[PDB]
Amino acid sequence: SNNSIAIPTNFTISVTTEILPVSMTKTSVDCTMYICGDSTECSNLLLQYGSFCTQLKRALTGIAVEQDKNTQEVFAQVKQIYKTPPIKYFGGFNFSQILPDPSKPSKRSPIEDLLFNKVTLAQKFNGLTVLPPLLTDEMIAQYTSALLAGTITSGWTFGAGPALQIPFPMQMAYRFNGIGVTQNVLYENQKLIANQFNSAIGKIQDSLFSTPSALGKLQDVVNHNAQALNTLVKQLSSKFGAISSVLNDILSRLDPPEAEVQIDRLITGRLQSLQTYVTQQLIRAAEIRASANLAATKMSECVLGQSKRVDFCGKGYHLMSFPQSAPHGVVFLHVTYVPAQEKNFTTAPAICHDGKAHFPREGVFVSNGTHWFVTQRNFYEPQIITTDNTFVSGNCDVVIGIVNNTVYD
Amino acid sequence: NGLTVLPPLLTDEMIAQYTSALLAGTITSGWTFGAGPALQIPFPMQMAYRFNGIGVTQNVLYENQKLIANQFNSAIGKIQDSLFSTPSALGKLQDVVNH
Amino acid sequence: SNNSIAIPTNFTISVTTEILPVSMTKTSVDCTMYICGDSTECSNLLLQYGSFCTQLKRALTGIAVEQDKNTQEVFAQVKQIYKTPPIKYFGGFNFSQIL
Amino acid sequence: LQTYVTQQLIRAAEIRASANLAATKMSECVLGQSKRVDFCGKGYHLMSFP
Amino acid sequence: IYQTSNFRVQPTESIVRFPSTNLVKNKCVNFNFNGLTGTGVLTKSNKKFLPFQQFGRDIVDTTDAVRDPQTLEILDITPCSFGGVSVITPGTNTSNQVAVLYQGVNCTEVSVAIHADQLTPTWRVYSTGSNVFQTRAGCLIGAEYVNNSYECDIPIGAGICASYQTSQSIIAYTMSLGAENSVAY
Ligand SMILES: *[C@@H]1O[C@H](CO)[C@@H](O[C@@H]2O[C@H](CO)[C@@H](O)[C@H](O)[C@H]2NC(C)=O)[C@H](O)[C@H]1NC(C)=O
Ligand SMILES: *[C@@H]1O[C@H](CO)[C@@H](O[C@@H]2O[C@H](CO)[C@@H](O)[C@H](O)[C@H]2NC(C)=O)[C@H](O)[C@H]1NC(C)=O
Ligand SMILES: *[C@@H]1O[C@H](CO)[C@@H](O[C@@H]2O[C@H](CO)[C@@H](O)[C@H](O)[C@H]2NC(C)=O)[C@H](O)[C@H]1NC(C)=O
Ligand SMILES: *[C@@H]1O[C@H](CO)[C@@H](O[C@@H]2O[C@H](CO)[C@@H](O)[C@H](O)[C@H]2NC(C)=O)[C@H](O)[C@H]1NC(C)=O
Ligand SMILES: *[C@@H]1O[C@H](CO)[C@@H](O)[C@H](O)[C@H]1NC(C)=O
Ligand SMILES: *[C@@H]1O[C@H](CO)[C@@H](O)[C@H](O)[C@H]1NC(C)=O
Ligand SMILES: *[C@@H]1O[C@H](CO)[C@@H](O)[C@H](O)[C@H]1NC(C)=O
Ligand SMILES: *[C@@H]1O[C@H](CO)[C@@H](O)[C@H](O)[C@H]1NC(C)=O
Ligand SMILES: *[C@@H]1O[C@H](CO)[C@@H](O)[C@H](O)[C@H]1NC(C)=O
Ligand SMILES: *[C@@H]1O[C@H](CO)[C@@H](O)[C@H](O)[C@H]1NC(C)=O
Ligand SMILES: *[C@@H]1O[C@H](CO)[C@@H](O)[C@H](O)[C@H]1NC(C)=O
Repeated sequence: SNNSIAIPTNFTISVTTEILPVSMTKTSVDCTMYICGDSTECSNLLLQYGSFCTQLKRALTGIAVEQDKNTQEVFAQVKQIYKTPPIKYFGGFNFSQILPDPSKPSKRSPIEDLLFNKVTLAQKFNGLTVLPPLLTDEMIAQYTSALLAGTITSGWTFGAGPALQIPFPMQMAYRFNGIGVTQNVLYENQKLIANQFNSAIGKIQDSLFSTPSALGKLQDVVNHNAQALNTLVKQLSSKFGAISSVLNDILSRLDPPEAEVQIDRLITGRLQSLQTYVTQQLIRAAEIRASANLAATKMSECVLGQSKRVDFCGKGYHLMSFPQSAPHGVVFLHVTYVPAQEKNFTTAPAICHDGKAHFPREGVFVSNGTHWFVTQRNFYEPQIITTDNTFVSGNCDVVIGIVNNTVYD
Repeated sequence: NGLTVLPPLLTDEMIAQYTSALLAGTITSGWTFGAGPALQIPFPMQMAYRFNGIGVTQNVLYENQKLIANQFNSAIGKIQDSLFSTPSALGKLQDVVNH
Repeated sequence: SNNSIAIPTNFTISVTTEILPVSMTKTSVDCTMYICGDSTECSNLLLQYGSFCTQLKRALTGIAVEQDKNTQEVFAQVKQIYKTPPIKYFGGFNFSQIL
Repeated sequence: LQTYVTQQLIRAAEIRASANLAATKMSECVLGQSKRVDFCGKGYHLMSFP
Repeated sequence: IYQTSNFRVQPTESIVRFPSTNLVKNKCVNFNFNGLTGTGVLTKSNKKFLPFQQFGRDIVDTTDAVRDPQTLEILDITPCSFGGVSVITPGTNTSNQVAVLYQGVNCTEVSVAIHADQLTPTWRVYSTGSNVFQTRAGCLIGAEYVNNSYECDIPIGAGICASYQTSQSIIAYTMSLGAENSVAY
């Protein structure tokens, strides 16, 4: 309707989750061991193909380096390793489920323990090896704990220079001031809001381990890598048109001039298998790199500051975020703001007084049936109309829809 | 020779319904239907808010409401021509069909 | 100059267009029909080449599955199917070309 | 067949990137008002329609 | 850091157990169990075989168990160690000494292969030096492990880096994430 408006009278604090892959497995391949093994004739025959293997080695090495670069870019965002004070009081906000647990030797939060015990997994092949990552799990957990300690005791100040202290309720008031809600809303509802926050965090736990399909993105990478390695290993027992899949039988069952072709067929087949594996790995590496770039951007914007992009750091008006470490990935806990309990109202664009139009400064004119009030946009809080919160800037015979009333000076 | 084409899960009518729902939501509510429940607001008022969002005071819109709307209408009409006259505008979608 | 400024005294409303591809065609391939056809000797010779075709089929199925997720991510932004009011008066604005 | 499959995979990756960009534009330019310069049109953004 | 070649541990002798020498355990040795060829390390297992079964099979295609033809015994089969070889070095404009990293092996096996048999590693004359430190990424030879912390210079393995100290030598340490700090909330 064109004289009606709706304004919320209550709000809600909600916590969501988000999972993003970061890195994947690094592998290295030895051509002579895989294709030939311990046969001199096979090596001599393979030598006639030139340099089909330096390219494969270079590609695999590049993938391995990029895998470490991805994690270094995502997690190593700060240089100072901040620490949290021993006394954990923050005006009613309870961070136990995300702060590190001193009792456990792993030095991980309970949610990180849940993720690690939930993901699980899915050594020596014929010339195939797996290299360990540069950064261990403890170092990643230390980085995450440093980020959490920086974002709890400093706000966004530690992302643009030296870290500056501030009490937590004042930081929350600053963050409400960033979505169009005045400060006094928080200070008058400090006890309730915290409670809501706490409750949300609890539900997060029961929403992670109970549902088995939540952490599917991280399991897909491990499953695909294992499947590719198993397929490559199993391809070694194919004839490819020859008379046998074993070089020893071919050599000691026929004259060398005939055995040349039989060995050549196997060489061609195994080269084709290696090429297919390398190409698939390259494509998957590109996809993983794109995902890692997105994760790094989300870490920079949602965690180190307050975002104004819509639906970027969760559904609703963004407040803050917290990172948690996962195998081959990261998990974000977005905290948002949601209105509730709307109500019918009647509005006017301007108010006429002594032949002068009046417009609100920061608010909307609203009427409850008898009296007119000016209130802020995102929370119902009427005020008495006054020249303090209005500007005239016009006349009464231009605006379409003006309603004339009184404005006390 | 064993080369088949599968149909998309969502038909064209469903996509049109989604687009219509988005258009109705952004016309009758503004940006309030993307962050929670949808709330009513007259169109000139949200246009005044959108002018206020780029550093222009409210009274600019309310004292030019008849003019601005006219301009808007005219622009929409030209959209019917530029796409229709020039045939190379939709070259991005043809290639996907071609390749 | 260090004591000269320029300020506009009037404005203009303009509308542009942008085109973006979203999805493409989903296909599936059968190895035995394409490579061999209906001869048993060719199939018996082909089954000695390992498991190339399982990989090919898996890749094609992955692409086909991703094609629907693209559209679902792009368009399914809302939960309610909002409806426009029967009377289309929005302060002089005309949406007849898009509704 | 292998060549066909590889080329299809590459084109699928490109189309996925385009679809992600389209989804971001739908989220930011349609459901809200953007302040990123030259992201939802040339000028000061007001609104968009799909 | 560069990767140059690969190393293999050569077999020592051959073992025949027709139900004809004795049997050797915990050694990379050839074997032939009634036509069952192949070489590797034989160690006792605990896989309760069926009374009529003697062969073993892994997930896909490789033997991993076998029954002794003479006496009823269950023992595993493991391929002899192998892996890549990496060389750690500063620029030639700085020094000429290097370090070697044997990827994915235990230091004791490499030491036994080098200084005890003197003929098992593939690159014998290539192999010189004696300064052994064991990491999770493999056996590192030629670097002295200090217990300080520095910014990473040459990545090696799981949180281990190397650098040219300063007399002048090559050291290995654990990388430092950053300076310690704590704001007083
Ligand atoms: C806004 O919603 C909250 C959440 O329901 C309301 O808080 C509840 O108020 C009732 C009334 O006394 C209590 O019995 C509940 O225990 C409160 N909930 C919690 C979690 O403490 C709040 O009253 C609502 N605001 C208004 C103005 O009604
Ligand atoms: C903050 O939350 C923790 C839970 O993570 C509270 O610790 C107790 O934990 C045990 C088992 O983990 C529960 O059975 C108790 O109910 C929890 N206590 C309470 C009061 O709920 C911890 O007490 C909470 N508060 C503070 C200040 O740490
Ligand atoms: C701002 O620009 C608009 C658009 O040109 C002006 O409106 C036009 O004014 C001329 C001169 O009076 C008329 O002939 C046109 O018909 C008007 N266009 C429309 C769509 O009504 C407007 O006058 C300009 N503002 C000022 C203060 O000059
Ligand atoms: C909104 O714009 C449409 C498109 O111009 C208007 O429809 C036209 O109306 C005139 C007058 O009745 C007709 O001569 C045209 O043939 C119509 N065009 C089409 C394409 O049907 C419509 O009238 C406008 N809305 C209002 C309320 O004026
Ligand atoms: C909008 O205002 C006009 C006044 O010209 C009125 O005719 C119309 O009924 C109003 N809209 C609604 C939904 O009542
Ligand atoms: C606001 O007005 C509409 C119009 O009738 C009505 O359907 C809705 O229930 C009203 N909202 C409340 C909270 O009563
Ligand atoms: C509307 O607001 C006025 C403020 O003066 C108040 O006196 C009146 O009771 C309100 N009406 C209702 C129905 O609450
Ligand atoms: C005040 O508003 C009433 C109702 O719209 C109108 O009749 C009256 O003329 C207005 N006052 C003046 C001075 O115009
Ligand atoms: C800057 O101002 C001075 C005096 O105010 C003037 O002489 C000079 O020309 C100005 N600079 C330029 C580039 O015009
Ligand atoms: C190497 O072998 C020794 C032999 O007892 C063992 O104690 C040690 O744990 C082994 N090292 C690794 C890394 O497995
Ligand atoms: C290095 O770490 C501490 C330093 O005091 C010491 O206890 C440890 O024995 C040292 N290890 C060496 C020197 O190998």
